[PDB]
This record gives sequence, C-alpha cells and structure tokens, in this order.
Amino acid sequence: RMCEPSPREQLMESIRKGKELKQIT
Amino acid sequence: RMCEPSPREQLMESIRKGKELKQIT
Amino acid sequence: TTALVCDNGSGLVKAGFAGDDAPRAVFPSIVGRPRHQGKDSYVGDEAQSKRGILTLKYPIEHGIITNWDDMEKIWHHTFYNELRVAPEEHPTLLTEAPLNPKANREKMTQIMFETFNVPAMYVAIQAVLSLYASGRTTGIVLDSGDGVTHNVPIYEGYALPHAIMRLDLAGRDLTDYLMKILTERGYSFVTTAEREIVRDIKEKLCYVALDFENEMATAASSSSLEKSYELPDGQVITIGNERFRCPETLFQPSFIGMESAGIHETTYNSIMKCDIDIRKDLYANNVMSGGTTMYPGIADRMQKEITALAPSTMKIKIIAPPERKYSVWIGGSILASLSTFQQMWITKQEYDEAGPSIVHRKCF
Amino acid sequence: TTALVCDNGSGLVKAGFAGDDAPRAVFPSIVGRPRHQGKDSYVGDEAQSKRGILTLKYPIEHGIITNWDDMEKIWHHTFYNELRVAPEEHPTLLTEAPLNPKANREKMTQIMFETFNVPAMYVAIQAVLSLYASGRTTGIVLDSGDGVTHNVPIYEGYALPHAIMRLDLAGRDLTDYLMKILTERGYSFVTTAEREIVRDIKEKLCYVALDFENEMATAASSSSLEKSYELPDGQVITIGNERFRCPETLFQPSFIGMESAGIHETTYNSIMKCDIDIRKDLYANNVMSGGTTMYPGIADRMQKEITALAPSTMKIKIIAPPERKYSVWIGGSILASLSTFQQMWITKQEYDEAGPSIVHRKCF
Ligand SMILES: Nc1ncnc2c1ncn2[C@@H]1O[C@H](COP(=O)(O)OP(=O)(O)OP(=O)(O)O)[C@@H](O)[C@H]1O
Ligand SMILES: Nc1ncnc2c1ncn2[C@@H]1O[C@H](COP(=O)(O)OP(=O)(O)OP(=O)(O)O)[C@@H](O)[C@H]1O
Ligand SMILES: [Ca+2]
Ligand SMILES: [Ca+2]
Ligand SMILES: [Cl-]
Ligand SMILES: [Cl-]
Ligand SMILES: [Cl-]
Ligand SMILES: [Cl-]
Repeated sequence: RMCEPSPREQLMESIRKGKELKQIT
Repeated sequence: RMCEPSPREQLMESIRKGKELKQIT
Repeated sequence: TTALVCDNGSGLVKAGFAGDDAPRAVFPSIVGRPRHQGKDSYVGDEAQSKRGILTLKYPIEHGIITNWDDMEKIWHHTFYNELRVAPEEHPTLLTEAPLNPKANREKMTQIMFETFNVPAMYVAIQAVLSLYASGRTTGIVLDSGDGVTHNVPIYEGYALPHAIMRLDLAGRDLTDYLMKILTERGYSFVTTAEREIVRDIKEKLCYVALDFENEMATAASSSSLEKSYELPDGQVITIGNERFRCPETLFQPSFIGMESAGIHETTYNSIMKCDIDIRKDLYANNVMSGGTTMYPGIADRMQKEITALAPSTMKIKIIAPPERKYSVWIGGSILASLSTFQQMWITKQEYDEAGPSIVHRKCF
Repeated sequence: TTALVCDNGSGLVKAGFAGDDAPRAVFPSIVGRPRHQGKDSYVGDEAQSKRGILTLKYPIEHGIITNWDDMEKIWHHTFYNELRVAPEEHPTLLTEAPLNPKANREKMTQIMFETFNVPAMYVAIQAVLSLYASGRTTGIVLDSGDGVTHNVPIYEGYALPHAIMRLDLAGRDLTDYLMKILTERGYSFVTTAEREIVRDIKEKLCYVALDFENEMATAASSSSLEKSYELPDGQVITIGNERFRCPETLFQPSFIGMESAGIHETTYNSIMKCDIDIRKDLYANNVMSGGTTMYPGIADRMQKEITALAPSTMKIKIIAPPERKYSVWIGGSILASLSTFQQMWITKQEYDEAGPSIVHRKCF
C-alpha cells in the first residue's frame, strides 16, 4: 500500500530522520 | 492506556456507532 | 459548507449533500449528442427523452470511467444543474469501482482540482461505502448495479484487492434478458419507452425463486405466479415465470450464454481467497448493495446457496438493507459527515504541492 | 508563533523557543521569600544571590511538582522575565518526570490553560525527549539530574512504566558529598558562594574512574591525579582522589549511607523488566542524559559494568551526547518544531470542552 503511515508513525519517522536546529545568538 | 485511538480507528469506531442522517424534503 | 457526495454508477448517477438521508438527484449516466456533430449536448433524463435524435453515450463501463470528456459533462451537469451549486465552494466525495486503475484515480483527482477547482476531495470504493452504510468495518459486499457485479471482502475498513471478484453481468443484462423472453411471448419492446416498460416490469414484478426447479413447475401446473401488467396505453399484459427466470441469471449466468459462476459461487470463491481467521466474520457479514440486489427473495436464496457451500458449522448471515439501491450513496453521505473525516480530505494545497499521485498516499 | 519549550528540572529550569539549538534561559528552580512574610518574592539567580536574607524553596522534588504556588511563580517568571513573552500568544511544551501522577499532570494542564491562558499545550516525559534528541524512538534512557536519577525503557516512542526505575540520588547529593570530603580535608565551604565553588569543582575536576580500586591506589602512590583549583579569592587548593570518589557514589550509593543498587545495576534491572524481544534493542541503545551524566569516563564505565551484567553475546552500546546537559530541552525543541507535531497540541477549545483530564486521552 502506497498509503502514508499513521500521523504518530509520521512523527516517529521524523524523530528518527532528525531536524537541524537553529544556532543560538 | 487512557489514550484515544488512531484518527483512522476513531473513524472506524464512528462508522460502527452510526449517525442519524437528515430526512429528505 | 456541506460536502457533496456523487456516486457515479454505470447506469445511474446518485448525487446529493453529505448528511442527507438519500441522494437529492438520481438520473441516467448518459451524455447525448446529435448523431454527427461530434444544444450541442444533453445529459441524463433529457438525453434519454430525446433518444430518437441523439447518440447516447455511457462514459462509465462496468464501473470504470472510459470517456473523460463525457464524464466531465456529467459532473458539470451534476453540480450546476442537478445540485445547483458551484463545486469550488464544497468538498467533494466521489466514488469509484473496486479495482479501479491508479491512472483513472489520478485523472479523476486532476479533473476535480484543476477543472472544477474543488477545495477538498476524496475518492471511495463503492463497496466499502455500502459496508459503512450497514454500520460495519468488516464484511463481504455483493454490489450488483446496472453495469457490473462485484464481490468485495473488507477487513477493518480496507478492501482486500487479491480477493475481489468481478462478474460482468448486472441489471442492464437482466433488462435485456426480460426484453428477449417477453418479446418471444409475442410482445414488442424496442423503443425507449418500451425498454423503460421492461425495466419497470423487472423492478416491479420480478423476484428470485427460493427453489428455481420447484418454482418453474408451479407455473407450469398453475396461474398462481402470473401477474398482470397494465401498460401505459391501458392495454394489460400477463407476465408469468419470466418473473423469476430473469433474475435467475444472477445464479446461473449460463441463461445468457454466459460461461461464469453465479453470484453465490463468486461470493464463496472470494471468501476463500481471504485469510482463514477472517472468513468466519465474512460469512457472518454478507452485505447486499445495488439496484440489482433488490429482487424479493434474493437474500433468502443467497443464505441457502452460501449455507450449502460453507462448512456446516458456519454461521452465514445475509444483510439486505431496504434502502440498498442507495447504500453506496448513503455510505458516502455518512462518511463525509463524520467529525472524524474532516482531516481525511485531500486539500487543494496538498494537490498543488504533490500533484494527483497524492490520492494513493492520502488513501486514509 | 514559535512554541515555548520549558523543561522544569528539580535544580535548573531550561527554557527557550522551539527550533532553537539550546535553551535561551537556564536558571535555578528556586523561589525566595524573606523569612517570615509568607519584593515579596525572588526567582532564580536573584533569589540565589540574596540567600542570606531569604528562605529558598524548591517547588520540584525529585522531578515531581510539590508546591504549586511556587511553581506558578517560576512559570510566570520564565515567561515574563526570562523569555519575555506573553504565554497566551504561544503553544507551550512542558516536560514532566517519569511516573508523574495523573493528578499532577492535570493540575499542570489546568494552570497553563486557566492561569497563563495558553492557546495550545503539551506535556512530555523528560527521558523520552532525551531519546528523541538522539534521533531514536527505541532505547533505554538513564536521566541523572540534580534531584533524581531515572532509568526509562522506551519502545517505539512510548516509555514502559512497569520497567521504570527511580534512584533518589543525583547531582545535589554529589555536591553535598564532595563538600563533606573536601571539608574533612581541612577546607571550609558553608556559604552559598562556597557551595557554588564545590559545585564548580564537581563539574570541572570530577570524573568517573574506569576501575575505582586501581584508581584509588594510583592516587595513593602518586600525585598524578591531583589537580589544583584556584579559588575566586586567588588562593589555590589541591583536590585529589575526591575527583573520582564523589561520582563513584552513582555506582555505589553505599558511599552516602544509601542502601540502593548503583546506576549500572538499575539499568540492567530495568532492561530485565522488559519483554525479551525488546531487550537486545535496549542494550544497544542506552542513552545518557542530564547534568549528572556529564562526568568524564561515565560512558566507558557504564559500557564495562553493563557488559559484565548482560549476556556475553550481547551488543551493549552507550550513547553520551556532548550536549546531554540539555538533551531533554533539545528533545522538546525538536519535537515541538516538527511539522508532524502540529496536530498533537491540546487546544484551548479542547480543554474548554473536556477539561484537564484530556491530557491523558490526548497523550499521542
Ligand atoms: N427494485 C429493483 N429491482 C430490480 N432491479 C432494480 C431495482 N431498482 C433498480 N434496479 C436496477 O438497478 C440498476 C441500477 O442500480 P445501481 O444504481 O446500483 O447501478 P449503477 O451504480 O448505476 O451501475 P453499476 O453499480 O454497475 O456501476 C438498474 O439496472 C435498475 O433497473
Ligand atoms: N559538567 C558537569 N559535571 C557534573 N555534574 C554536572 C555538570 N553539569 C551540570 N551538573 C550537575 O547537573 C545537575 C543539573 O542537571 P539537570 O539540569 O539535568 O538536573 P535537573 O533537571 O534540574 O534536576 P532533575 O533532572 O533531577 O529533576 C546539577 O546538580 C549540576 O551540578
Ligand atoms: Ca454502483
Ligand atoms: Ca531533568
Ligand atoms: Cl407477489
Ligand atoms: Cl459526526
Ligand atoms: Cl585530566
Ligand atoms: Cl519540520
């Protein structure tokens, strides 16, 4: 199935992918 | 867990619950 | 603000507003044009009434859209003339046949967003909507309409494509068959109105015999099964065993030179293509939908036929809602009205960024 | 429009804006008041500097909120004086300790919505945020802060409450311990600034010995492990084995008259309370978080101790991010910035209709 996963699984996938956080100034 | 189910399971639960539809006039 | 619900049948278009009890508009899925032009076009009832001078076209064949230009004319007509609303102002839920190709699903999506400029859209499998209408998420639907008959096993809201069975025999075939046997009795039906009379005889006098064989002879030795049909011209006619013989084609396609298993065998076959653990639930939730399942006696006959094929220990249950002519539509009306569905719609924004192939991803 | 992220530690409050690399404000979780009044109040650094004339209070004990009036003063201070934003204008993500009672979760929710009038809110378990910081959804977190040390096994983003272990020994206990051994060496630390010096000695000179026993004697026969600490008054002092003896309490709580298993045994114990099929993944994803896990050598010592307890065939891996002082905060910053999180917030509307008990239902 070409279906995107559950909203919670989309959240988990994005947690595993990681995001760049903005430098502190 | 007191957690509400997946949005899709909430949809399934509501399909099984059934809803009253408005009479046609 | 109400969502629109449009069930595009091979024979009839059912359209209305989500939340409503029934479709506000039900009309023939036909586009009529004067013979060699290529009003320039007529849709529905009007095209039907102007039969003598037009070339009628059915853009939906056996539940599949085959003529996109004509489909768009039907859709345009449905919004503007039938529902009398501008589509850009409403979320639109459309239905599709089981096993509808991915290209067809994307083309439908593209037309709705690019041509009708819908703000939100969703495409649902017809049989699944009928199941939801019955207040279930698991079951096997027998959907017999005008163009196609499908058997659709569904588990926890999702149809099982590997087990879907299609029988290219439906209401249109039954009308034509009754028209043939009636014609050979010495009656004449060839015109539109005449064909419409046969369709009326079919929908009003026809029934499914519990035991065909025993029923046949009961018409041989008696006039107990004969009903009289008063024609529009006042003339009255007598229809006999054609009453139960015509719908019998569903159980024995052989009657129309069709080499295929009947609706009972196809239902069993489909169930058998499903996982063992799910079969018991399918046998217990056999849902009937579509105009062609409206024949009095059909559920009692399916219960008997399935009982005979299923294991002795099996609880077989047939669900035949009285409103099953519109079960697909009602299912859509319910679905699109649910508070829980409001996040499910494909938005214009989503379409704009990902394109029509979103329809497969968005699925649920 | 940025969400606010506030990690309420027993010792330090870490606050900032979701999306940021680090907390913009980090200050003591203290509320100071003049001795018998019941400025009427001081928060953080100011309360700390005015120690001599105030009665300091910690509204968070071992990660649990125990004084709601004082907690609200800290929150008010955090928004208005530290972050300098009105809370009613931002979604707020707060953290909570593992095994936080349901009444505490609802009270926090009630205060945020009713007192600070937040538009959206969410409460996250601290250890889970540290796990997310490391880019994992499955693992076992050792979170050692100022007030409490917890071992939290997490599977597919959800902590396993039945396996959570709490050790009521943390940074505060280590500072006090170093203060005791340093005091018995002939030095005096009793004032605020002096206590702050000990805490500075702890955070700058202390380390975890790979082999305590062998390390001890190495300080007995040599001055190789002695470092000199230049006091604020210019006077210089020599700290020796207290360097590794103080953090050793984590592995042998007995050193502080504490009858409890060390952090290594507690980690094993916790893993053992989890399903077999998950244990292998836990052993391979042991994540360290909190100020108290910052001791040089701690990961190498945990790897050794766990290796000794785990089956021979087991792949043990310790993850000790250099930024682990703020891992909980960073985890919250990441979570609250995710496009995918935007539907997860409890809205004011939702709170208004269902009340504070929504926090448990809304969970994910
Ligand atoms: N009461 C009835 N008894 C028998 N047949 C009926 C009855 N009512 C409607 N039909 C037949 O049902 C057919 C239309 O049913 P339906 O609207 O479900 O099919 P459709 O969706 O247009 O075509 P399809 O589902 O094959 O794509 C027509 O052939 C009609 O004559
Ligand atoms: N580099 C360091 N080495 C050793 N200890 C440190 C270091 N940095 C901070 N600490 C100790 O860490 C503690 C604060 O860490 P943290 O902010 O994670 O705890 P907290 O959240 O306020 O309290 P808790 O997590 O128990 O509720 C203080 O005791 C501090 O001295
Ligand atoms: Ca149909
Ligand atoms: Ca903490
Ligand atoms: Cl009758
Ligand atoms: Cl609803
Ligand atoms: Cl060193
Ligand atoms: Cl993002």
